[PDB]
Amino acid sequence: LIANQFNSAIGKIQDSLSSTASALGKLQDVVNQNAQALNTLVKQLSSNFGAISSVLNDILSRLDPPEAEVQIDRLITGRLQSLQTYVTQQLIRAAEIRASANLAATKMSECVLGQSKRVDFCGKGYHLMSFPQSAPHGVVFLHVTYVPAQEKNFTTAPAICHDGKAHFPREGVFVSNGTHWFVTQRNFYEPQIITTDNTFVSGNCDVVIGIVNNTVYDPLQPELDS
Amino acid sequence: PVSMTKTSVDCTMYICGDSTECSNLLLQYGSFCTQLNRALTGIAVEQDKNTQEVFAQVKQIYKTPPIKDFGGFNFSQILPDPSKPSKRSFIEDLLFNKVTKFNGLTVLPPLLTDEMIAQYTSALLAGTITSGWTFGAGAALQIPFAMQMAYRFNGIGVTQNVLYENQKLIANQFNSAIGKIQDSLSSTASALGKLQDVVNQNAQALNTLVKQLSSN
Amino acid sequence: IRASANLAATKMSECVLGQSKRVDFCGKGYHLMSFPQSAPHGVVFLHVT
Amino acid sequence: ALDPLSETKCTLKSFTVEKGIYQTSNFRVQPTESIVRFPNITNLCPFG
Amino acid sequence: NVFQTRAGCLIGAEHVNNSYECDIPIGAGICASYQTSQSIIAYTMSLGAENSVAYSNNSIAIPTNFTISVTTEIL
Ligand SMILES: *[C@@H]1O[C@H](CO)[C@@H](O)[C@H](O)[C@H]1NC(C)=O
Ligand SMILES: *[C@@H]1O[C@H](CO)[C@@H](O)[C@H](O)[C@H]1NC(C)=O
Ligand SMILES: *[C@@H]1O[C@H](CO)[C@@H](O)[C@H](O)[C@H]1NC(C)=O
Ligand SMILES: *[C@@H]1O[C@H](CO)[C@@H](O)[C@H](O)[C@H]1NC(C)=O
Repeated sequence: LIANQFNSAIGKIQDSLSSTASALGKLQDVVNQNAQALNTLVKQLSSNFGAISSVLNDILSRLDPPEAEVQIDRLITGRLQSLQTYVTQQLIRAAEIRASANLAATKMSECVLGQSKRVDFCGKGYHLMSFPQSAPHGVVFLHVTYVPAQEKNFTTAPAICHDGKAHFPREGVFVSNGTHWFVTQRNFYEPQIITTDNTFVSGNCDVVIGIVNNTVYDPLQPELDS
Repeated sequence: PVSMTKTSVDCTMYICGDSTECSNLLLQYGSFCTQLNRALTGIAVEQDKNTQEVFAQVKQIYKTPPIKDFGGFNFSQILPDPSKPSKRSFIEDLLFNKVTKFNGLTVLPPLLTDEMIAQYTSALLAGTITSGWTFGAGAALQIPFAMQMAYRFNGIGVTQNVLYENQKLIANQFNSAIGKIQDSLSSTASALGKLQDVVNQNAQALNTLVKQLSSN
Repeated sequence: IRASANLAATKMSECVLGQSKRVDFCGKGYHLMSFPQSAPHGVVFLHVT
Repeated sequence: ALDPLSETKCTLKSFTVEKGIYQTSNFRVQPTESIVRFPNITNLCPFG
Repeated sequence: NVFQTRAGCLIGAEHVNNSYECDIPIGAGICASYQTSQSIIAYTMSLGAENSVAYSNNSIAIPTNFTISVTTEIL
């Protein structure tokens, strides 16, 4: 069942990535931004900044050096200011890219090469594993997680009274289907008989608030009686 | 701190407000002011995005049941106050009460208002108190609060019986600690200073901006 | 502010929606739980340890 | 300058506008008349 | 067809009292969408589905079945 569900989910992921283009937007926009920035820089070559012409070949072929130098001074002030704004934007974008790359590297380290106990760090649900995939200027992590699907409501109790002592579950939780009391792991319904290897003794029934009176089976009794 | 003031400065009005000749002279610069407008819009949408990523992390709206039996743990100080017009908690009300133009600069309102953020916080609180961590990894599965505390204790290596033997004492200590948190947050406002200065900085920035309108 | 918001989001995701095992990540002591609270332009985390 | 759609089109310099919100211009109420107020000066000055 | 909100003046979108998930964010909790005959509607964005829990001191909801899910994270 787990294999079939995993294969079907991988197929669904394939269908989604092959049918949804916007699922790549968070990457594409970045490139666009850079391109946009570049375009703006190119467009800043069309500005006069007060000069009589934007192309320098026209200015040098029309003005004597004493005034061509003034026009070129205006042009270089404008162009250097625009280039400085451009490189500042590029540095800030590169700092953002470095932060995102550090985050992705930490994710690859703690999620693919091992197992992450951080909730919602490797996707929604109880993280099981993850698989990396390359991308143009990007990384795609396929996070495999465990999610509860169907649930049932049972009656519980913080402890069980057997012989006057308070018995607590070593692993899991005590539940009741209405007629019988069992112990089962917290992450999956699997009712098991309340025994001495499933519970432990500590104190008495006079300390725990809400303790129910039941029986605890001892596997040593039938072995010693015979 | 999570977000800043979504300020938006009109380039053309700031530099050449109500002047055609100044705008014609500014047109000789190309797309500088348009690109700074794009930058400020990007800042605003980034603020909205970080707000959404911080607060909109749950798929459902959770609420506490009409029963308030939490094993002696008093949560009315962080649960919503149904008597207030803004469905926020008492401590949140104290926090909000303890925290302190026409030249083309405007302030856009946030996409997520205070009431919706308070409802988000109440849903998350109800989820974490009544379902542990199951509402984040999946559906909200009801668990008695004493058993949730026993699970939290098992998570750090102390047996649940240690919690049960001192359950009333643990609840009393928790209530006293919540009261102490209330007293500390109501007494001094410096604890939230890491936020206020931020606003001040932004305000100061704006101030400097308008002050640069007086320079020659 | 974006960096601080990312830190706050990670802290809310791992300390409120779960039980973080990092010391001093959810306040001094052994982390037990956390409660988020709204605030003007910010979040206040009550870390119970 | 025909309609808000065309305004968005030339602000985005594209014939295709994606789904979303886009700031296109800035509205400003224009004055309808001029109001000049000066002191009721009663004496022409002997510049001659 | 004029709506005054804390974000400003909206002309062309019909105000709907019913709340839906935010499609095109306008601000101050107001979002726009294109729905039914079709037209632009404005609405207070929903915060999610209302779901109360059946909390008590002697009841546990335990999963009897599970699923293995795969999510895609692009960075
Ligand atoms: C068994 O548990 C119940 C639960 O309160 C208690 O009243 C009773 O005294 C216990 N002992 C018995 C029935 O022998
Ligand atoms: C919690 O404390 C408030 C006052 O601080 C009190 O009115 C209330 O009864 C207490 N118990 C609850 C809310 O269960
Ligand atoms: C909780 O335990 C008390 C103590 O017996 C009981 O009276 C009550 O019915 C239980 N359930 C609720 C919701 O308080
Ligand atoms: C669990 O749910 C899946 C859903 O596809 C189903 O195939 C499977 O048979 C179910 N198993 C049990 C034990 O209910």
